[PDB]
Amino acid sequence: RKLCSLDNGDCDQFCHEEQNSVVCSCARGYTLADNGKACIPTGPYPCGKQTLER
Amino acid sequence: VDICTAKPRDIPMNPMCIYRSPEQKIPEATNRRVWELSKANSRFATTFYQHLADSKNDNDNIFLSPLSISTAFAMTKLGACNDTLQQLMEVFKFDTISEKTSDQIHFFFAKLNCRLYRKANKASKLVSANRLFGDKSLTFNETYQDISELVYGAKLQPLDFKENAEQSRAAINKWVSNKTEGRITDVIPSEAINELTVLVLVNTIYFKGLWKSKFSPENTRKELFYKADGESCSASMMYQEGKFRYRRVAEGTQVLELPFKGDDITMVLILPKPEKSLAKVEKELTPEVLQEWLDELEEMMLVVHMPRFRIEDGFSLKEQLQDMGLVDLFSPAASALPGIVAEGRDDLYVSDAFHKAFLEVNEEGSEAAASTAVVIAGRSLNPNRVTFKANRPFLVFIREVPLNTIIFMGRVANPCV
Amino acid sequence: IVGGQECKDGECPWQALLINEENEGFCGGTILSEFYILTAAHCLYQAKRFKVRVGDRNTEQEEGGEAVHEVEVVIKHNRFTKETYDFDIAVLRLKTPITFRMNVAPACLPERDWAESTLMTQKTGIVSGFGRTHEKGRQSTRLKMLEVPYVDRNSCKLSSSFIITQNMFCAGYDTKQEDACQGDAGGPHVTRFKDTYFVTGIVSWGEGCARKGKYGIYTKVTAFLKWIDRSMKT
Ligand SMILES: CO[C@H]1O[C@H](COS(=O)(=O)O)[C@@H](O[C@@H]2O[C@@H](C(=O)O)[C@@H](O[C@H]3O[C@H](COS(=O)(=O)O)[C@@H](O[C@@H]4O[C@H](C(=O)O)[C@@H](O[C@H]5O[C@H](COS(=O)(=O)O)[C@@H](O)[C@H](O)[C@H]5NS(=O)(=O)O)[C@H](O)[C@H]4O)[C@H](OS(=O)(=O)O)[C@H]3NS(=O)(=O)O)[C@H](O)[C@H]2OS(=O)(=O)O)[C@H](O)[C@H]1NS(=O)(=O)O
Ligand SMILES: *[C@@H]1O[C@H](CO)[C@@H](O)[C@H](O)[C@H]1NC(C)=O
Ligand SMILES: *[C@@H]1O[C@H](CO)[C@@H](O)[C@H](O)[C@H]1NC(C)=O
Ligand SMILES: [Ca+2]
Repeated sequence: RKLCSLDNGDCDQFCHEEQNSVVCSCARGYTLADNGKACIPTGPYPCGKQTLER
Repeated sequence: VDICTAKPRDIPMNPMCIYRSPEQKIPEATNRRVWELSKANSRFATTFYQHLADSKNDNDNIFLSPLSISTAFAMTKLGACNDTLQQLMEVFKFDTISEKTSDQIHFFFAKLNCRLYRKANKASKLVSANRLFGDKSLTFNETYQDISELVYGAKLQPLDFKENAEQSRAAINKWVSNKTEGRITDVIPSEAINELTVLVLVNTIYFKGLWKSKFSPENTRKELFYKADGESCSASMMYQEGKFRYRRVAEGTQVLELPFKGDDITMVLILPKPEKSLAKVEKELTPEVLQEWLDELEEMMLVVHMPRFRIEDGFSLKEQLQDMGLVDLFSPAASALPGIVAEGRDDLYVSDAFHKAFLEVNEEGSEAAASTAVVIAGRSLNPNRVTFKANRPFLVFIREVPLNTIIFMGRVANPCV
Repeated sequence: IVGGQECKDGECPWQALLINEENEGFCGGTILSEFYILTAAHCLYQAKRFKVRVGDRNTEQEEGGEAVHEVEVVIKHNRFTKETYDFDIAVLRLKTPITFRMNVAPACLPERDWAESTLMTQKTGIVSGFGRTHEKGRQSTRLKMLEVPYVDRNSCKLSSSFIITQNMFCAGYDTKQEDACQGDAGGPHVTRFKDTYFVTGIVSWGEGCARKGKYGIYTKVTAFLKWIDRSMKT
């Protein structure tokens, strides 16, 4: 159903709509990518990420 | 006639030879004397447990009724004289009690037992089977026999030890059975009674309490038990959380009281620190310290891990008692029981004393009040939970609340099997 | 927990654990970050002296990896009541920051709006803790986790004996009998989106544990992200 309604705006985390158009952001400890529609970590152990070291 | 409502000197009193030796308030409905004859037993109970402890293996469970073992030898104190009695007086600490008591004592001990009999059976079950045994030939006193009836329960039962000894032995046993309605049996072993066994002491008890607060079987499962021999074990481990009275003494041993129905009879357990060896506790055990363990108890929300267990004990009390100072009572050459006979020629003594105790402990218990609570059931736990996982060497105590009598004493060493 | 399973190494790193001076757990936490822990309000009510242990999956046997932090600042939502269990939440600031490692990492905090539209609409979430395992059974030795279908608010209410604040929310299986239980309060209820988990609600109360037609009540985080990070600034 339009913008964020459809597949959560091809983002990786949060969806909004500043200026009648899709926009993405990210949880603290993350940094949106240059492509703008994906969240690239900022450190090793970031929130929501099951610790998996093997 | 019923003793539980019949003061002494209402029956032939003041017997032969009565011994004499060269601020703590009395509880509710209680007789100054009972509470006395009672605290005496306490004094006696620790010493005895200790000795009886060395007699066995730190790995064998222990169980018994000091009060019984105590009351029985009180039917001897009754008809004893000279140097023999004195002993029976200082080994069962009956020398602390006042005049009157230290005489009619045999009576009170009864008036005591009754009290401890009701409250117990009222909600739970306590069976006892105890009698004195002597050979025919010997002509036992008429009086003592009358006393012994309306005080210890029954008269003395003459048997043909000399004639068909064993025929008589296995005759006693059966008697115990037809009294303890099965539960206790073989009170007396084989090679205990021969053609010389003139007099033997026989007291035996069975007990299975009722938890004030049950234990769900559904919360019972096989877990480990870390024996004192180092070994491992798998026993039925019960479990329940609730508010109980409890105390962790400075030393660290853990004192837990679990009441039976009606809070008239509780069974405190003594679980030492893992650093501590249940033995050291036993080596260091005093009446004074039995006090500390209880004197200060608080009601908390503690989780209890307790095993389900059974314990049947049969043993000759003579062995021990002797070492404790009672000598004459068992030596023909030098006795002094002219109260039960007085005719032979110093030919009356005690060959042995057989005490057989048996304890049962399953999850059972109940009050079942109701589903008396229908409110928001927060899903958090009691911030101040305390745990008592007696999955290792722990003592047992069964007492009366007001009077504070130590009905049963005992130890849980090997539960599993 | 009642049913569910056992968090295999690193499946619920955010789970935290409040314990007492006698050392005993009794309220789940939710690592929000290196300093703040997210727990229930009723958890601290009649409490007295405790601490937070992180990344520990077994209580009967301590084997490093586990850490014990102290509480510098406790903050219960001032408007909480044991008579409505509304506003059952609180934030915990520790004295010395956590050191992230296996079994230890936070869970993310959604953004109100997005949250209410993307996690809350989702089918399930994962509560976890060391609660019991039957209404009045034994405590868990290990850290169980269990999935839980979100429940229709309007239905939650018809099943509930006690009112349901818009601060609360339900999670349970209509007929299957599994749920959160005593010892679990304050624990996390995280909902996944893509490869990330966000905390959505806090383990609050419920009637019994897994009763017929009864649901799991959780503090709707999504309706406190404000009071939260506000608290997260003392
Ligand atoms: C050398 O001096 C010593 O010997 C002399 C003489 O002894 S002799 O009798 O062998 O010759 C002693 O003097 C004699 O002893 C007196 C005494 O014991 O006080 C007296 O005993 C009779 O009267 C007592 C008082 O009765 S009462 O009406 O005042 O109450 C009585 O004692 C009471 O007994 C009851 C009882 O046993 O039921 C007690 O009840 C209390 O406990 C009950 C529950 O008991 S339980 O076992 O715990 O379950 C409760 O139901 C009850 O509520 C409770 N009372 S409550 O207020 O707390 O609620 C009551 O408290 C006692 O006072 C005697 O009964 S007895 O069982 O105690 O023996 C009774 N015995 S009787 O002679 O058969 O009638 C004698 O009269 C007296 O003789 S004398 O010639 O007048 O002196 C002397 O005391 C002794 N000195 S000492 O040895 O150094 O101490
Ligand atoms: C027993 O009792 C008295 C002491 O009161 C003593 O003189 C006597 O010699 C002793 N032996 C007996 C019974 O003769
Ligand atoms: C106990 O002994 C009595 C008498 O000998 C007998 O009648 C009774 O049956 C015995 N106990 C039972 C009920 O078996
Ligand atoms: Ca652990």
